[PDB]
Amino acid sequence: MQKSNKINDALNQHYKLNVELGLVYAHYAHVADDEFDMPYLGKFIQHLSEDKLGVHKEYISDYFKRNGMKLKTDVSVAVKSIPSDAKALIQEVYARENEVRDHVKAIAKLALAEDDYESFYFIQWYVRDGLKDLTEVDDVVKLFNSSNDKLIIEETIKEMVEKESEHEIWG
Amino acid sequence: MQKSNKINDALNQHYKLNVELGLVYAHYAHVADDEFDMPYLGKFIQHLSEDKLGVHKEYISDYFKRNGMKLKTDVSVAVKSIPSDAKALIQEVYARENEVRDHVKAIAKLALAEDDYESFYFIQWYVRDGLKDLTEVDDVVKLFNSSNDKLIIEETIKEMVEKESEHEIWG
Amino acid sequence: MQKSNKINDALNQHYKLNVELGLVYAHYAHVADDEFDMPYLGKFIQHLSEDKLGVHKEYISDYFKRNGMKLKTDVSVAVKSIPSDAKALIQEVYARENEVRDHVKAIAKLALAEDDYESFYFIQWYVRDGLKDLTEVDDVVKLFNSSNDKLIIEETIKEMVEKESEHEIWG
Amino acid sequence: MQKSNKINDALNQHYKLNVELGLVYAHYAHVADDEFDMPYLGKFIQHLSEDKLGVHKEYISDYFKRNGMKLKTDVSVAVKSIPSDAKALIQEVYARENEVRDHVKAIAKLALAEDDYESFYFIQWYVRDGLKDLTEVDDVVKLFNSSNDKLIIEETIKEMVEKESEHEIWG
Amino acid sequence: MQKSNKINDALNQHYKLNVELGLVYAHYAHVADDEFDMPYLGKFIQHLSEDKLGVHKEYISDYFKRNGMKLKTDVSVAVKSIPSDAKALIQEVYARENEVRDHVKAIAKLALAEDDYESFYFIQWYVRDGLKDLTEVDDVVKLFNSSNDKLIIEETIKEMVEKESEHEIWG
Amino acid sequence: MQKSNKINDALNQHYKLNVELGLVYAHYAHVADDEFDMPYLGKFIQHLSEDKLGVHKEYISDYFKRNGMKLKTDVSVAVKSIPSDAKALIQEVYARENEVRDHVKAIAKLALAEDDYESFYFIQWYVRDGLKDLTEVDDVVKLFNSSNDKLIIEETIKEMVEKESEHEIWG
Ligand SMILES: [Cl-]
Ligand SMILES: [Cl-]
Ligand SMILES: [Cl-]
Ligand SMILES: [Cl-]
Ligand SMILES: [Cl-]
Ligand SMILES: [Cl-]
Ligand SMILES: [Cl-]
Ligand SMILES: [Cl-]
Ligand SMILES: [Cl-]
Ligand SMILES: [Cl-]
Ligand SMILES: [Cl-]
Ligand SMILES: [Cl-]
Ligand SMILES: [Cl-]
Ligand SMILES: [Cl-]
Ligand SMILES: [Cl-]
Ligand SMILES: [Cl-]
Ligand SMILES: [Cl-]
Ligand SMILES: [Cl-]
Ligand SMILES: [Cl-]
Ligand SMILES: [Cl-]
Ligand SMILES: [Cl-]
Ligand SMILES: [Cl-]
Ligand SMILES: [Cl-]
Ligand SMILES: [Cl-]
Ligand SMILES: [Fe+3]
Ligand SMILES: [Fe+3]
Ligand SMILES: [Fe+3]
Ligand SMILES: [Fe+3]
Ligand SMILES: [Fe+3]
Ligand SMILES: [Fe+3]
Ligand SMILES: [Fe+3]
Ligand SMILES: [Fe+3]
Ligand SMILES: [Fe+3]
Ligand SMILES: [Fe+3]
Ligand SMILES: [Fe+3]
Ligand SMILES: [Fe+3]
Ligand SMILES: [Fe+3]
Ligand SMILES: [Fe+3]
Ligand SMILES: [Fe+3]
Ligand SMILES: [Fe+3]
Ligand SMILES: [Fe+3]
Ligand SMILES: [Fe+3]
Ligand SMILES: [Fe+3]
Ligand SMILES: [Fe+3]
Ligand SMILES: [Fe+3]
Ligand SMILES: [Fe+3]
Ligand SMILES: [Fe+3]
Ligand SMILES: [Fe+3]
Ligand SMILES: [Fe+3]
Ligand SMILES: [Fe+3]
Ligand SMILES: [Fe+3]
Ligand SMILES: [Fe+3]
Ligand SMILES: [Fe+3]
Ligand SMILES: [Fe+3]
Ligand SMILES: [Fe+3]
Ligand SMILES: [Fe+3]
Ligand SMILES: [Fe+3]
Ligand SMILES: [Fe+3]
Ligand SMILES: [Fe+3]
Ligand SMILES: [Fe+3]
Ligand SMILES: [Fe+3]
Ligand SMILES: [Fe+3]
Ligand SMILES: [Fe+3]
Ligand SMILES: [Fe+3]
Ligand SMILES: [Fe+3]
Ligand SMILES: [Fe+3]
Ligand SMILES: [Fe+3]
Ligand SMILES: [Fe+3]
Ligand SMILES: [Fe+3]
Ligand SMILES: [Fe+3]
Ligand SMILES: [Fe+3]
Ligand SMILES: [Fe+3]
Ligand SMILES: [Mg+2]
Ligand SMILES: [Mg+2]
Ligand SMILES: [Mg+2]
Ligand SMILES: [Mg+2]
Ligand SMILES: [Mg+2]
Ligand SMILES: [Mg+2]
Repeated sequence: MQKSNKINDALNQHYKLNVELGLVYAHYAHVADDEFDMPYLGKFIQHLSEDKLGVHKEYISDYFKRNGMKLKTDVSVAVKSIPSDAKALIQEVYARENEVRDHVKAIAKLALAEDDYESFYFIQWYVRDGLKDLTEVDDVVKLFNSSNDKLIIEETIKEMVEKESEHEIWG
Repeated sequence: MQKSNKINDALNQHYKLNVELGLVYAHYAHVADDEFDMPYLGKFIQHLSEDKLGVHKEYISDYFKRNGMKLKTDVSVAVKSIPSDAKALIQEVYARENEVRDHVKAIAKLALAEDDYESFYFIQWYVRDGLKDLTEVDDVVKLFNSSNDKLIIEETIKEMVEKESEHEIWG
Repeated sequence: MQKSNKINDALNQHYKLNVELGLVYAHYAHVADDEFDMPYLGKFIQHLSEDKLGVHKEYISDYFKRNGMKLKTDVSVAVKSIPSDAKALIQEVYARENEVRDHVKAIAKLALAEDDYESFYFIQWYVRDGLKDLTEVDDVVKLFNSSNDKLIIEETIKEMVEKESEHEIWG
Repeated sequence: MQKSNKINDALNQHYKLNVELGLVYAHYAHVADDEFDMPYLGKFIQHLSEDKLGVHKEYISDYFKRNGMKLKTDVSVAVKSIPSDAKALIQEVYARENEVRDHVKAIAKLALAEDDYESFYFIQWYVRDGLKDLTEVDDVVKLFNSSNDKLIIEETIKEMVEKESEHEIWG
Repeated sequence: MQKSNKINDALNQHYKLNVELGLVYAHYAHVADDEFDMPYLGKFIQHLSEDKLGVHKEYISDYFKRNGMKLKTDVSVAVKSIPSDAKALIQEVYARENEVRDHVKAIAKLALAEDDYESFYFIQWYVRDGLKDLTEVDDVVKLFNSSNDKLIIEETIKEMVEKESEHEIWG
Repeated sequence: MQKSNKINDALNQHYKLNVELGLVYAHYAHVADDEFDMPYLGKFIQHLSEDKLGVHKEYISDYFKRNGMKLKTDVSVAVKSIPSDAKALIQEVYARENEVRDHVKAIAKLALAEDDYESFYFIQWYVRDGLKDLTEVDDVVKLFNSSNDKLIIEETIKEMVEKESEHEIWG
């Protein structure tokens, strides 16, 4: 039952991605509120930031504890430009979440190629969450095409953030 | 992350199958009660009808919303003969549920061949449910071989329909 | 007390109409959400779909059980074009509900012509519901002429769908 | 939908392994308490014994009921030597749980090779549980390297056994 | 107060008998449900299986802890034929429980011959339980001579299994 | 009321320090559990990690929103060596917290030199917390000099982490 080095490498990279994404989202949350005057968009993006810096990274470190894989912490990220408006801000968040689905798909494929069924089981959470997170971000992108009034958009985001739930399949 | 057309095709076909099955089961439920004098068999088959026309089809339409796949509605079904008695009615329901397991297996195999891990995750619900639904139908088929008294069979179905649960694995 | 064949025919046709309408509405609900970015319009139309595929058809099958009429299941429906925008989507729903009132009126007239007072009683539910359903759809059509902001319309539909009631006359 | 004989064989073997493991663990639990004066270690190992002789074997027999596979009961186990001390006792439990992960991995691989997606679904429980059980045993092995005082180790095991929970992923 | 070797031998043999009986009953429970279509008979026999593999064996191991007797685990059992129908299945369970009473009687006689009054006290539980268990099995055997309808028998077993009790004498 | 650039610079640097510290502590928490077999030390260090990545950084971003200061995200941290044992791990945490007090003192001094009384008020939280956090870490360092038994130390940390409070002055 020796751990896969390739999976170890791919999951360390995914740990890194979730840390750096979380740090960028925290900046984007500040910017949505501070410069675009959209505090509820900020809260939406802040929750996603805390999601990436929270369970997304912690489940990997916990997995590594269980199977002998080695954790690496190697983090480099700088927010050097900002999208020009709130719509492009959330569209960028959408693009990054779409890349998450792509990275996660590669890990699922690699786990089967390695006959690492514990890792294929483990990554199912991330397969499900890749689509759930994208859907939630997509629900906010839509609003900027449905109204030209920032305060109307903000009121619709407020409900989304303040909604209490889980889809049977997508969580 | 472009959606698979083959999976899109297979899931549209499975949507269609669940609609048409649900419509046939609704007819069979009427017939069990009206012509075979087995109202609890009717209720059992009606619940299955509502299961197929409900979450079985709605989960597919919801999935399509999330990933860009296209929904098609193309439905053609006619109930042109009826099984001759209640035993053969439920045996036909059993045969159709067995085909469901077969169709679902093909989709699972196709998702792996396409490296579509979101679709392989999605279909696990249907893999589990294929066997759960078959088991529930099988539990009713058994009764017709265990007693020659319709009212005794009906009393045993009543309990089954009125039972409040979920197996850890099969749901 | 022999059952009317003409009423049997007209009610089988109305069963068919409610099945096929329900299937079209389920498609329209998907489209409202997925392509027009109006999830609450989708939920409104989904509820109507489940109404047609639910009590509207089940009351007919139950009636047939009581009086010897024969149920037929013969269903053919394909959604081959979509209205171009959300306003035209609900306007189409409105047009189909208006045809429902017309079909139901014919059955009421036929029941009196046949001196089938049980069927005239039975159809009163559908006479009342024809106008109630049209009124509910009409309440949504109005919104697209009252605002050019999709998110404002969506917020008004949300309240309608989330409202807890029954008019003394129209139910 | 004919059942796989190879999977049937592999799951009968896994049934056997869980029975025989459970019987050995019951002996080890007696020994931990009776000869090593570690009643809480005994209770920890007894719970694992009841886990193997309980759901681990019963889920297989239940699965076989659902799909036509044949159950075999063929059990041969004799506890002919005992590890020399409590540390080596739990280390042996650890080694056997590590072999469980290996046997379970083979079944997962075989289910995919057989395109037996119901069996691949079924075995996911055992894939998850292979790592959870190993982790729990590993948590006890650690204690013998962290203290040379048996009563201190016993107090830490007591808390573990008396703890009321489930990881989102590993259960 | 040196422990009796003969009693030690007889109680190790009785431990073995309860393990092997429990394993056979678990197979019989599967068969009652799976092949004879009698799930409540299966549950009845499963409870007996868990009774033998539970307190019946655990009380012996606990006794051995208290008095210096040595536990042996030496288990060999294979289910190589099945009774032909449900009636003969429970009749076989009855025959094995009757042998339990006989084995237990020998231990009681041996304890008095050895002036081992702690062991005579200990075995009183098994003397009482030998007759209680036989009575419970006998109550099920009776049903197959009282009705030729499997579903009627199943309904009577359901009540027995779902009954909440203890006789002042026989427990 | 123009914002101080020097304070803006010093608080951006302190934001960076709290991010990078939080990431290092998350690694140290993994290591305490995984390699040093001290899960409660791990939880202690994980809580500190979440403290630094949480309110410590978020209060700064919130302050910047209120006064026109500019947030910068520029993060570079790599965990390239690990302390050799648990005692040196917490001693390193202690050294880093001591540097926090030093950095915070510089900001307080700078705010007075700039007559930036809003920033002097703001930083009082960090002045208080610098000493509270150090005290909490110091309470754990002490344990490694008070016992040579890892499990005894772990039990004392457990209480600390599971304690429900606030000093009137130090919080
Ligand atoms: Cl840079
Ligand atoms: Cl903007
Ligand atoms: Cl994109
Ligand atoms: Cl690969
Ligand atoms: Cl036809
Ligand atoms: Cl019949
Ligand atoms: Cl079949
Ligand atoms: Cl394929
Ligand atoms: Cl067509
Ligand atoms: Cl539109
Ligand atoms: Cl019209
Ligand atoms: Cl007319
Ligand atoms: Cl041997
Ligand atoms: Cl020892
Ligand atoms: Cl090992
Ligand atoms: Cl294989
Ligand atoms: Cl043999
Ligand atoms: Cl039988
Ligand atoms: Cl006998
Ligand atoms: Cl004797
Ligand atoms: Cl470096
Ligand atoms: Cl250490
Ligand atoms: Cl220092
Ligand atoms: Cl200064
Ligand atoms: Fe604000
Ligand atoms: Fe969330
Ligand atoms: Fe723009
Ligand atoms: Fe997430
Ligand atoms: Fe509002
Ligand atoms: Fe409002
Ligand atoms: Fe509101
Ligand atoms: Fe509100
Ligand atoms: Fe009825
Ligand atoms: Fe159900
Ligand atoms: Fe027949
Ligand atoms: Fe189902
Ligand atoms: Fe009854
Ligand atoms: Fe009864
Ligand atoms: Fe009853
Ligand atoms: Fe009842
Ligand atoms: Fe939605
Ligand atoms: Fe309504
Ligand atoms: Fe238009
Ligand atoms: Fe209606
Ligand atoms: Fe409003
Ligand atoms: Fe509102
Ligand atoms: Fe409101
Ligand atoms: Fe409201
Ligand atoms: Fe004890
Ligand atoms: Fe457990
Ligand atoms: Fe040793
Ligand atoms: Fe387990
Ligand atoms: Fe202590
Ligand atoms: Fe204690
Ligand atoms: Fe305690
Ligand atoms: Fe306690
Ligand atoms: Fe069953
Ligand atoms: Fe009992
Ligand atoms: Fe016989
Ligand atoms: Fe007993
Ligand atoms: Fe009865
Ligand atoms: Fe009854
Ligand atoms: Fe009853
Ligand atoms: Fe009852
Ligand atoms: Fe742990
Ligand atoms: Fe704290
Ligand atoms: Fe040292
Ligand atoms: Fe702090
Ligand atoms: Fe304590
Ligand atoms: Fe203590
Ligand atoms: Fe305590
Ligand atoms: Fe305590
Ligand atoms: Mg392969
Ligand atoms: Mg491949
Ligand atoms: Mg007239
Ligand atoms: Mg293949
Ligand atoms: Mg004498
Ligand atoms: Mg001055």
